Amino acid sequence: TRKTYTLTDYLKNTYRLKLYSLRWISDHEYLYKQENNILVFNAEYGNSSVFLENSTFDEFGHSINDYSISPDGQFILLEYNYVKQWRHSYTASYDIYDLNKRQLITEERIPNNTQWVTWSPVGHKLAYVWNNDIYVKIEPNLPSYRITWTGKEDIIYNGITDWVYEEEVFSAYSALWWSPNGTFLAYAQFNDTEVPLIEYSFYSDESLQYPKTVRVPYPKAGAVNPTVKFFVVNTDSLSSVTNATSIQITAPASMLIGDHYLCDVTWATQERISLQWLRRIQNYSVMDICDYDESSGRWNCLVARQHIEMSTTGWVGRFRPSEPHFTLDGNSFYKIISNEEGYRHICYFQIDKKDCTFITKGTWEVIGIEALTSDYLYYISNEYKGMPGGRNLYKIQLSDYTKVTCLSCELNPERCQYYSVSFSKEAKYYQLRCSGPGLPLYTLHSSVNDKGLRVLEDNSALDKMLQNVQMPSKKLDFIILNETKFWYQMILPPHFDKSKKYPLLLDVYAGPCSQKADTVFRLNWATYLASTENIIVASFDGRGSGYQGDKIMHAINRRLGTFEVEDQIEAARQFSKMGFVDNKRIAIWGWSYGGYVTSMVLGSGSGVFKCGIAVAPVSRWEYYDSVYTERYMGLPTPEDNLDHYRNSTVMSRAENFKQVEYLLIHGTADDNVHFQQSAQISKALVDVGVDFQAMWYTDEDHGIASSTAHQHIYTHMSHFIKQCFSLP
Amino acid sequence: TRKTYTLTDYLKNTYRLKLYSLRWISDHEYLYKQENNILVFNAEYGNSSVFLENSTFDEFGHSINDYSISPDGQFILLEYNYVKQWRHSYTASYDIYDLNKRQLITEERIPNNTQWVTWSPVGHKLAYVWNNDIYVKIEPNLPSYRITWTGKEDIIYNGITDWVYEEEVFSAYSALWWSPNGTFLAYAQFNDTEVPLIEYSFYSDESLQYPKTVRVPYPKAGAVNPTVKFFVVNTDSLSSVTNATSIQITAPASMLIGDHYLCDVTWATQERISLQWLRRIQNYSVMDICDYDESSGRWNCLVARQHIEMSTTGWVGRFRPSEPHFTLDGNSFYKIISNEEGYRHICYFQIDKKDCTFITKGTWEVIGIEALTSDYLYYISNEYKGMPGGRNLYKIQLSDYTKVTCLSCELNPERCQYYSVSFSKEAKYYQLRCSGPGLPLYTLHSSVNDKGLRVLEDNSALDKMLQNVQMPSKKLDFIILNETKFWYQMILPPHFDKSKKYPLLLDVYAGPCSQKADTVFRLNWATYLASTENIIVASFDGRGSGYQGDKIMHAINRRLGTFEVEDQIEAARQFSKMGFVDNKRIAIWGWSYGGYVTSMVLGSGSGVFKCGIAVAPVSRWEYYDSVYTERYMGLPTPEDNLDHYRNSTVMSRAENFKQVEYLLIHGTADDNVHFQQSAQISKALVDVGVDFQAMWYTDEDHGIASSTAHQHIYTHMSHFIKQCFSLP
Ligand SMILES: *[C@@H]1O[C@H](CO)[C@@H](O[C@@H]2O[C@H](CO)[C@@H](O)[C@H](O)[C@H]2NC(C)=O)[C@H](O)[C@H]1NC(C)=O
Ligand SMILES: *[C@@H]1O[C@H](CO)[C@@H](O[C@@H]2O[C@H](CO)[C@@H](O)[C@H](O)[C@H]2NC(C)=O)[C@H](O)[C@H]1NC(C)=O
Ligand SMILES: *[C@@H]1O[C@H](CO)[C@@H](O[C@@H]2O[C@H](CO)[C@@H](O)[C@H](O)[C@H]2NC(C)=O)[C@H](O)[C@H]1NC(C)=O
Ligand SMILES: *[C@@H]1O[C@H](CO)[C@@H](O[C@@H]2O[C@H](CO)[C@@H](O)[C@H](O)[C@H]2NC(C)=O)[C@H](O)[C@H]1NC(C)=O
Ligand SMILES: *[C@@H]1O[C@H](CO)[C@@H](O[C@@H]2O[C@H](CO)[C@@H](O)[C@H](O)[C@H]2NC(C)=O)[C@H](O)[C@H]1NC(C)=O
Ligand SMILES: *[C@@H]1O[C@H](CO)[C@@H](O[C@@H]2O[C@H](CO)[C@@H](O)[C@H](O)[C@H]2NC(C)=O)[C@H](O)[C@H]1NC(C)=O
Ligand SMILES: *[C@@H]1O[C@H](CO)[C@@H](O[C@@H]2O[C@H](CO)[C@@H](O)[C@H](O)[C@H]2NC(C)=O)[C@H](O)[C@H]1NC(C)=O
Ligand SMILES: *[C@@H]1O[C@H](CO)[C@@H](O[C@@H]2O[C@H](CO)[C@@H](O)[C@H](O)[C@H]2NC(C)=O)[C@H](O)[C@H]1NC(C)=O
Ligand SMILES: *[C@@H]1O[C@H](CO)[C@@H](O[C@@H]2O[C@H](CO)[C@@H](O)[C@H](O)[C@H]2NC(C)=O)[C@H](O)[C@H]1NC(C)=O
Ligand SMILES: *[C@H](N)[C@@H]1C[C@@H]2C[C@@H]2N1C(=O)[C@@H](N)[C@@]12C[C@@H]3C[C@@](O)(C[C@@](O)(C3)C1)C2
Ligand SMILES: *[C@H](N)[C@@H]1C[C@@H]2C[C@@H]2N1C(=O)[C@@H](N)[C@@]12C[C@@H]3C[C@@](O)(C[C@@](O)(C3)C1)C2
Ligand SMILES: *[C@@H]1O[C@H](CO)[C@@H](O)[C@H](O)[C@H]1NC(C)=O
Ligand SMILES: *[C@@H]1O[C@H](CO)[C@@H](O)[C@H](O)[C@H]1NC(C)=O
Ligand SMILES: *[C@@H]1O[C@H](CO)[C@@H](O)[C@H](O)[C@H]1NC(C)=O
Repeated sequence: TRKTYTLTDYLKNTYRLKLYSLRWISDHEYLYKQENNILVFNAEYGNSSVFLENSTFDEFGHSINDYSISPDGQFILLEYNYVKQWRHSYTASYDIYDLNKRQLITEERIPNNTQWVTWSPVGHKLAYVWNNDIYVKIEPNLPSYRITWTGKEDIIYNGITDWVYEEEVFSAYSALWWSPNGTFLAYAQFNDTEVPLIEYSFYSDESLQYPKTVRVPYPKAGAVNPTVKFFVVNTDSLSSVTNATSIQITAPASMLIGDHYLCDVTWATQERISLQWLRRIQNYSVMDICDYDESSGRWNCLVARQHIEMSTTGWVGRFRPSEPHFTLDGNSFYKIISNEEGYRHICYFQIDKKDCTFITKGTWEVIGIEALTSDYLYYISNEYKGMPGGRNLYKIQLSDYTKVTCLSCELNPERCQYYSVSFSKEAKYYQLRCSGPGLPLYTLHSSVNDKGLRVLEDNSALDKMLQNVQMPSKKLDFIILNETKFWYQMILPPHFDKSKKYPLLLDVYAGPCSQKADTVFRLNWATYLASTENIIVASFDGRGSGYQGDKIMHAINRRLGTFEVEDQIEAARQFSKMGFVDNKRIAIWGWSYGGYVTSMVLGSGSGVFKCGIAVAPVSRWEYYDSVYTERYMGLPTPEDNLDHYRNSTVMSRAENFKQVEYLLIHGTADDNVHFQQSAQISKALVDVGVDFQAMWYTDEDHGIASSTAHQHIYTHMSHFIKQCFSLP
Repeated sequence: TRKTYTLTDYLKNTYRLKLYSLRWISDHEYLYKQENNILVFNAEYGNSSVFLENSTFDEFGHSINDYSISPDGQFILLEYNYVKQWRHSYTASYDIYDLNKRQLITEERIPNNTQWVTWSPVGHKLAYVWNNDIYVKIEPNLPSYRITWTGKEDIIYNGITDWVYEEEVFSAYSALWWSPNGTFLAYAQFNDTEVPLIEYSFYSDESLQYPKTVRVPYPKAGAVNPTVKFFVVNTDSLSSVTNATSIQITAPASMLIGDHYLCDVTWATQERISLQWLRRIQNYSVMDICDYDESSGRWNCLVARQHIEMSTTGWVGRFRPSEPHFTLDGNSFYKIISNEEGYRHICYFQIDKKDCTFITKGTWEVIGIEALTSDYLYYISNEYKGMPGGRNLYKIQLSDYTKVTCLSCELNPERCQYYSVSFSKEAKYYQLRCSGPGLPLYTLHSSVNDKGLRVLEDNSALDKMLQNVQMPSKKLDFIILNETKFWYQMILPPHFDKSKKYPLLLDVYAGPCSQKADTVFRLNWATYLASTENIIVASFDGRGSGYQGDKIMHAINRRLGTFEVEDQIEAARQFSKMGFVDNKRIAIWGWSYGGYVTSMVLGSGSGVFKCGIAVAPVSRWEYYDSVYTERYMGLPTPEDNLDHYRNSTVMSRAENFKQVEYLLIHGTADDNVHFQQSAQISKALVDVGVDFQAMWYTDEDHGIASSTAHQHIYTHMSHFIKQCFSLP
């Protein structure tokens, strides 16, 4: 008999997806790690040599976390003693190894506890951040030049982000931007002097007698934000002057009038940089285009080259204003912007004309611009078959916009409906990554005629293993509400029979611009629930969801905790109408925004749901950070949106939890959604005499992702769902 | 058929015990609050007058928390704006009402946020502590004299205790001691400069955007302790123009050689004070007897008058060295000390003689000396019927030790086996307070011929109510281990039938010198479990337990988490073989030390217990405070007892929790047993893959005693026990 996909299968990673992670080092070659050996592959023919033997660093004395090779191929940066900070940030030690002379460098080493390091884009200059200040090495073995002196722990950040810029603005820790040939180093400086601190206990190993208090500058909604400045230094002057001058580029007057953010930095040429700025009220953004002036040594941004983007129905961009892609000469650029119908499409700008030309259109959206050549622009969209949850690679002829070719749509239509892409240095080659609905498939292509050169990884090994398992199926479809299609997916038990009635778990996220119905193949907890426990696991993308235009996405503007919550309840009613759901056994669960929505649904008094699980939920918008929260909610003041901030809390719905079984879970060291949020939910439930189940996870963060904690939480949740559904 | 005692009855206080709380104001009269009116009673005849009408302060404008009348009856201190701190400490505002004028005092008022206030023992002087400094008022409407100028929040404490002296040494916030006629004010000063802080989050009301971090100087085991100094000031020679001179009494040389504590302060005469000092290794203590020298102005403690008290088998005293009771002339004293066999009895000392004479003896213990006259010493003991869990009042004739009279034993032997007492100022009269096994009974007596004057409160109203309820019964008996009897009690369901098999819950505390098997009448959770759920609730006093001599009490010296744990298991094993216990349904629960023992038992692998609940448990002795932990454990150093500190943790037993159902509960704002302790238990269980149930209580402290939290925790625990025992 074929076994099912069990909880242990999921928790012990018995059935692993194979990857093919490569790193392009040129237009024709990439690096790849095969059994600890770093190999160089030739793209055209597929042959390889050993770049770095696995035995090279056997006597190093430290486990190597990662490597980074200089762009000129002369040096390799070895990263070790990795200590994670937030989602992207960490500290590490670094050694540099000379490849041409086969030697480690012991002279003038990068310090321990270095926060960030990057090679220049050409050659082998290094910039790094240490104790919140920027340093530059022209040569790996020579003394560093200090660039900034103002760095101060938790206060002034030079060339790295503070908590909120890392998580909500840049999705990155770095704040250093080398010019294309490495002459200039641009950087941001953040000042968190008056930003309040979130404080929480960290217990550590049992040996630690007194708990540590972690203290992090973190602006909650409406609080004092960090301020920002932007600078550019000429690194070629460093060896000639004792102290090189950092030249400030100031934000536009339209930004300086109040609170604002720096939201994009993009080099256009050797001597031209674009900066995007965003008002704290995030429906107005300004792009400056700034040129170096040789005679004055200053950077000037002509107003004739300033571009404004605003939104009358919501915020700017999906999560921020989109990034520009400059043509080689730097005199024009392409950018995804919302069109007059509210659909995100590629627009083409000359740097000194304010009106752009849309080069794509239709009732679907461009997801990202991936590459730009003299002849073609390459982009990912969900055009194909009008499925907003699919992703394909297209190219558009720059001399004739009517000529658009899909490069991935027909490669394997049944197996592959969701693609991402990685182009070589000048887009001569590309790797396609298919992630579903079948098993992941990695292929390599040449851009001249888009020929498929070879299959890199086809997951044949996993395919063989899964033959002996009763795997669930997946249905992706839509329901029509008020003349609008809303997409859903169901993970269906093996041998699914529509004449029978199944328990159902609604797996919710539902944050603005999110998508939970797609064509991606996943091996996760839902796979187990469907395969082993015969539970249907459903998800629904309602109002506020992404990739379907602004009419849908902006529906929850200034009104979080309303329509997107109502639409999950309605989805459950619609699934019941399909005839194969046991209406006595409907449950709901989610994590973060999904935890908030789960809790709001459970507190609604709808009577639809028997039970639910909230993991690390938001409970009150005033407890979450300014950049994310205010994007959708504006400010929590009587003059703006305080009334809605106050009636969209989980705590106000406490009395209605009397009608449901609730399990509330939170990691105690969650720096993102603070434990505070669940502590206030539990207190409110206690105050009204509602019984519920709880679990804290000591020292876990938002991911609850340590190997043991991951296994424990899914085990605890599994018992709860099974009890709720009367399943042995 | 009649109702049972329900969970709601317990939680809503449906059946209330009546009290009779009086305060003696002389040898002949006492005060008593009846219907908010304060009445004065004549002891001899029982007639009364209204002292203060309940309407006097109708226009006061504040809710009055408490009152304190001056010893001369001329003033009343009114306490309001009460804000709780720790177990005993709080701050408050104070007004003073002048009874001669019938007016509130409007000048030179006691400051807001006052930490402690006390009248002199005679007359109407006041001493108070505000912002950690001591002040004295000679008359209530006159300006205060500032005694100390060194007070500093969290650092220097004058006349009040720090966290650990409050909880573990004096069981009080005050560290001020007036001489008998009010001439001198003695005080301690605590210095916490190098004591590390426990830090934990406090979430407050939902309106608070950022959690607050609470920081308390708290020495965990082996950490830097507070240091102490002792001073005496003459309040009769205070000046408006000169700062007050405090005279220091330094600790003896035998104490100064290392870390030590001040553990007792007792005035002997108007010009003689006794102090007891205790080494940090608490098996050695010294009493100094210090006389005022009217010509030098010093306090001199003659070496010839020092008294050493040491223990070879354990620590000194039950929880600290006992208080002396000085004779009229202050030249001799009576004190409870452990005799040669290890039983605590009254010893009679001359102040300048090394050897004392035991005036009581036997294999039972004196609980406390309650009053001393020239003729008689009055004491409470468990002599009667050799029952260590009973308490009676005795007097011994000081001129003839063969003449011992039990004053309470025969008053009402079926109803009353556990007494406490309150004597009038010079012991002309005493109130007896019986607390079981029947309903509490309060009576008044005269000392001259031990006449029973009147019944003050007999709880006949509650008796009438309980006749309509199926109440449980209580069995008190013993089992014999190694020729030693160990006492247990069982709360037995109504209509108990020994041919039937009942589930059993073992209610455990089992801390050193504790007693859980006694003759006290209680209305509590156990009452409900037995009455309504038909569960037997048993408790057992094994090794380490109190009031039965040092052989038993000192058995766990340097070895907490050994014999007292093993003895609970052995007890339950014996119970499980009794023909009326279902061996498949035995549970265990406890709070604090009881949570520790519950957890240690559940991690023992004994297999005896199906499930258990630990509330606010200790998990590792290095996490608890120095004064308590080291008394039993010594220091956590390789040279002392580190190995046993490391072997006695809950965390080390995590693997054994695989075969039990465990529920772990802790208040997040517990300043006593820190949330840290349970956070470490949960992390250990997660690390070995053990599933368990958890509940945190936001902003609750060690008591989990807010109205709503109290109701919630017992509701949660009730569901858990009922599910464990398969009860509907
Ligand atoms: C990073 O830290 C390591 C380990 O502390 C440093 O290596 C040595 O550490 C030992 C003590 O363990 C000391 O004797 C020296 O300070 C170090 N000696 C040498 C030869 O390195 C190391 O120095 C640190 N790295 C940098 C770049 O400062
Ligand atoms: C970062 O911002 C702070 C202001 O929030 C600046 O620090 C000072 O702030 C104090 C009080 O907030 C003022 O008295 C000063 O005028 C500010 N300036 C200085 C020089 O102390 C601070 O200067 C900023 N730091 C940097 C590096 O820009
Ligand atoms: C990197 O780019 C910079 C900026 O364009 C180049 O430096 C300039 O070169 C031009 C012409 O070669 C000179 O007129 C200027 O004096 C230079 N300006 C500055 C600020 O340096 C530089 O040539 C490039 N570097 C390399 C290695 O090609
Ligand atoms: C950006 O959003 C703000 C806040 O909604 C808009 O502010 C206007 O001013 C106040 C509220 O701040 C109201 O009296 C107006 O009705 C708001 N206008 C609206 C809601 O349309 C501001 O108009 C927005 N900017 C853009 C370009 O749409
Ligand atoms: C209890 O009763 C006695 C009277 O028997 C009270 O003593 C009397 O007090 C009143 C006024 O205070 C005087 O007029 C009498 O002269 C007193 N008589 C005696 C014999 O002393 C006593 O005050 C009462 N006590 C209380 C508390 O009400
Ligand atoms: C205790 O605090 C109260 C309130 O702050 C003080 O109240 C006084 O009366 C009003 C408000 O009730 C204030 O405007 C005055 O400043 C206060 N002063 C006086 C002289 O009454 C009160 O005084 C404080 N008590 C003490 C003893 O400091
Ligand atoms: C309270 O205790 C501290 C010691 O913990 C005393 O302060 C000094 O402590 C430092 C080390 O922390 C030593 O260098 C000094 O010798 C100590 N005292 C002096 C006077 O130098 C502090 O003085 C004490 N305060 C009081 C009021 O007793
Ligand atoms: C309270 O006790 C004190 C201390 O014994 C008494 O004051 C002493 O007694 C006499 C007063 O006549 C003097 O010789 C001493 O100088 C006093 N000592 C001090 C330290 O002041 C006082 O008399 C007692 N009070 C009463 C009312 O008897
Ligand atoms: C009080 O207890 C301490 C420690 O338990 C005893 O100290 C002795 O001396 C040193 C210092 O710790 C140790 O090496 C010895 O082993 C201790 N002797 C023992 C445990 O017998 C001290 O003896 C005890 N005091 C009394 C009166 O028994
Ligand atoms: C939960 N995911 C958390 C609470 C609310 C929704 C916001 N949360 C975040 O962590 C945000 N920092 C991000 C920001 C973007 C968009 C997200 O939907 C997903 C994310 O990875 C990137 C994290 C919410
Ligand atoms: C729990 N009860 C806690 C942990 C360990 C046993 C000690 N605990 C205390 O709170 C102590 N501070 C006290 C000290 C004495 C004796 C006790 O048994 C009871 C108490 O009220 C007085 C508190 C333990
Ligand atoms: C691949 O093969 C070509 C010859 O066919 C050779 O020139 C090249 O060096 C090889 N590349 C690698 C990375 O082995
Ligand atoms: C370098 O110059 C900057 C800007 O004037 C100044 O703040 C800093 O102190 C200087 N550093 C040194 C070492 O002179
Ligand atoms: C009393 O002592 C304090 C603190 O040293 C000082 O500020 C004050 O002036 C002193 N008063 C007199 C009268 O000396």
